[PDB]
Amino acid sequence: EFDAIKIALASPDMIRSWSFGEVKKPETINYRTFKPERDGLFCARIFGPVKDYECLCGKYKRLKHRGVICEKCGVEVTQTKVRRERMGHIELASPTAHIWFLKSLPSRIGLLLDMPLRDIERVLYFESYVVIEGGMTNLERQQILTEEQYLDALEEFGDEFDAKMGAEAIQALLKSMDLEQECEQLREELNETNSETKRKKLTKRIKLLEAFVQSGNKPEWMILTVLPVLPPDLRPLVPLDGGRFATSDLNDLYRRVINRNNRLKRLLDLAAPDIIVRNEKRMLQEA
Amino acid sequence: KKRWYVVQAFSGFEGRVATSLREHIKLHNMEDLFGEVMVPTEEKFFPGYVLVQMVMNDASWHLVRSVPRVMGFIGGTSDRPAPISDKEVDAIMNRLQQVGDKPRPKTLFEPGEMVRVNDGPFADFNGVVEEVDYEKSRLKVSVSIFGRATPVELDFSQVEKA
Amino acid sequence: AKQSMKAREVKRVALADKYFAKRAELKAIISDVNASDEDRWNAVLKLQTLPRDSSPSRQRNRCRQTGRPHGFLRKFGLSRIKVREAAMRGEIPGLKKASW
Amino acid sequence: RIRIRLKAFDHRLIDQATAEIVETAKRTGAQVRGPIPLPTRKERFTVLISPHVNKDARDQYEIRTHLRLVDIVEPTEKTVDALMRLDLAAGVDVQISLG
Amino acid sequence: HARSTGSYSLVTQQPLGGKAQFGGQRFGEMEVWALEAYGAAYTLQEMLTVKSDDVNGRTKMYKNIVDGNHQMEPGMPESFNVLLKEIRSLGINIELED
Amino acid sequence: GQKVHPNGIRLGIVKPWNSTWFANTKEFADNLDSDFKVRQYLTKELAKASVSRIVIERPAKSIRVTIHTARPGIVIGKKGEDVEKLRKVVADIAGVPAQINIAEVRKPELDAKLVADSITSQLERRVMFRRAMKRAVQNAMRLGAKGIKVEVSGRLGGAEIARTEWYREGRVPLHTLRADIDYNTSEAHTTYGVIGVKVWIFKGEILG
Ligand SMILES: [Zn+2]
Repeated sequence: EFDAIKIALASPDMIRSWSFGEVKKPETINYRTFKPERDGLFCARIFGPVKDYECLCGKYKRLKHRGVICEKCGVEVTQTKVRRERMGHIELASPTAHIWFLKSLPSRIGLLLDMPLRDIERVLYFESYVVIEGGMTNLERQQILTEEQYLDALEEFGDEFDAKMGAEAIQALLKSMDLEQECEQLREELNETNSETKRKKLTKRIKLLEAFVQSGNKPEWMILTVLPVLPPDLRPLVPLDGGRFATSDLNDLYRRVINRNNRLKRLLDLAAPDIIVRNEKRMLQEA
Repeated sequence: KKRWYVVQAFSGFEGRVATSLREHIKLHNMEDLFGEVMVPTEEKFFPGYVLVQMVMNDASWHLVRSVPRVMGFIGGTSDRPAPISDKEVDAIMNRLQQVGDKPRPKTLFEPGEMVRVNDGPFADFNGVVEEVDYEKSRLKVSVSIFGRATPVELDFSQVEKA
Repeated sequence: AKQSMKAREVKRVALADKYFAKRAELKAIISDVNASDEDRWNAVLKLQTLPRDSSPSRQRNRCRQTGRPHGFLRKFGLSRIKVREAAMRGEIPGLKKASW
Repeated sequence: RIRIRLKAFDHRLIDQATAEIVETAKRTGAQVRGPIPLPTRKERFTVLISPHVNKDARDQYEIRTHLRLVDIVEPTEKTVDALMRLDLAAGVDVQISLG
Repeated sequence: HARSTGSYSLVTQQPLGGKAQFGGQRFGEMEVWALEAYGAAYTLQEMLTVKSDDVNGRTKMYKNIVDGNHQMEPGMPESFNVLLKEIRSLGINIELED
Repeated sequence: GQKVHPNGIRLGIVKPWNSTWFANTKEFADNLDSDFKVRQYLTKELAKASVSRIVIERPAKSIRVTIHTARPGIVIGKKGEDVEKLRKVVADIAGVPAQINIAEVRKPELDAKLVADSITSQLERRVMFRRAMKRAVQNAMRLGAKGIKVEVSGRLGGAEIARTEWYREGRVPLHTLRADIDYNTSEAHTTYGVIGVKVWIFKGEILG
């Protein structure tokens, strides 16, 4: 039936190909009746109909037209286990780097961008700035920048100068990181040195640099742009004996990410100042 | 000169944080070190942030963080926290002055476009305007409910805004 | 009809649409007895300037399927000939051969 | 009171609608006025049938728009809404009017 | 306690646990090791695909047992598809090749 | 031009209309052009698919099309894969939320429109017309039609002199209004010209 299981990174096109509809609203269910939310976490159109071969709201109560989707229902028409395989995707307003590739010991983004973990987190939690192809100035590419380092630079290099922060900046760095070029450099660096410690420090960096080129894994796939949501059936919402719903923990996590993402979209609509959207994107990153 | 700063409160207790902040000012009588306290509101941005006209001494910083149900300032660092701007205050002032120039009784009414009907029997509905006289103030807007939306006899009476 | 003629009809419809308001305004001015002669005079002169096809009366009702100028019907937008075909095939709702 | 104007081409269809609506009114509310049938509009059309020329060859079609007037004397809370969910058969333009 | 065929859990299609809930005994990990230690291969395959998890597999099994044909149509554990959805719900792209 | 169109004359009694929607004069013609456009589209699209009768019906600013086809599968393709593609283009054509339904035509040998097309296809690929007509008639009778008549006209076998021929079998009463007479037409665009095909299929009488 099938040979080997292949694991790789998830591209945003791959996550949009898994998906069946963008999960917008964080509203779980109605909670006073029995119906869900249109269109919230537990949607109808994005996933499927609760009942088998039934529009949850009202049409098709026999076995003839399995598939029709009226405007009054905004519902698919398939099996009860169809929602268990279907997954949704949350359009994260602000880019958020993965925690599994930022804190794995050693971090995947720590030995790839030649930057210490401490400095990586600082910029990631809106506490430090990072340069990206500045131009004709006296600054490196990996070197970071602080409030005082940026303020002075802002008044100095007001023209051709780029110094972002957070996952966005990190993403750019990874995106603009010629893998092949680094290989030769690293390989030449390992053959032009005798330092024991350096040799081991260079062989561990070039090993993860050539392995990324051997596969179809991109450097910009580390940062999460199109967060995927697990199927409702796999995060079940059943009530215990009584009249309340004992809700799972993942519904709390997804509902907070969606609440924060809606807040961040509204603040980028309203053009809030810098410190507000830095706290907003930082709360989304931590969420 | 007093510059602005952003305070984070427990979101939901924001008016009580503003009242307790004014009261802590008038307790510890640093009256010359505080100008205002803003929580703006639309018919509520910002969702959990309190704007304070202030100056920066470490005494006033400890005062604002000793106000209860206040997490802290939001800035570049916690040593010298950050004021916001001033060039975006001129454009925000013109937008705040146009908050009561209209958006009420536009001369006559506002039929013809999409609107939400909700009054007496024919309530909680909608439909676009296709017939409405301003000489007799009569609006026979379609009663869209079961597809066939024949504009029933009505007027700027049930005319909502949906 | 030729393709060109229909295209000619379309252009006319657009122009009528485009210049409907200004054309209407001018006429009211010209009509208004309580208006200055020089103002009226300008209005009529202004009216000439406007493109001729702008006038609604220039455009002819053609069959929506064949563009056939004669035998048109307003209710259906089709020349008598096509009207019958549709009628027989049943395309036209409620329409049927009448006898009284 | 709720004045309702049913209009359609097939008379059988319209009658089916009218009976249906009455039941909705009668169960929920009370004192349904009645299905009052207004005059039928017989919009006629004549057309030449020859492709080219015979002024005597003609068909004469028509469209019979039928009317029904239903009124509800007492709109109850239950009755009025009942229609909301209670749509009718297609191709029969209803037109409700309270007062 | 004894169970032929009772209720099944909701998130992973495996039988429930306990006695008050009419459940089945946990064929734990060390028992899987003890059946790898023999050469019993079909016993372990039905012990963790047919008898436990695969829903179409176990309805085919129940029809085949009440008709006298001792035979299993294997299929896939549904809880492995749950593992695919939980790993796939991260930024990770797990698949099944060929 | 002697005979009256059998379908039309029966629209009131036994045949239903195809387009079934109400409109006032204002929105009437536009609907018609709308309907014409969409039918044209579907036919162009569903040529290889055996489609018999497109029934348009638009309630509440929404057009519900109903396609009668012999083989829905080719119309539907992969589940909801082809139909969906149609729906959106229909909406673009109608300019309103569209809805396509696919009614399955049992016994395509009895549907007139289908038969005509089959004949037309047969002519297009240069078969002996007479041999074609027989098959239509025989098939129809075999399937159990009360009666059937078929007629073809023009440049038959590329003959210079156009003539018309027609085979009847069973009984095909046209004067009887209550007779269910599925009538329809096609045109074969042969190298030698157009060849029109009419076919009457008399399912039986309706008693009301
Ligand atoms: Zn439905």
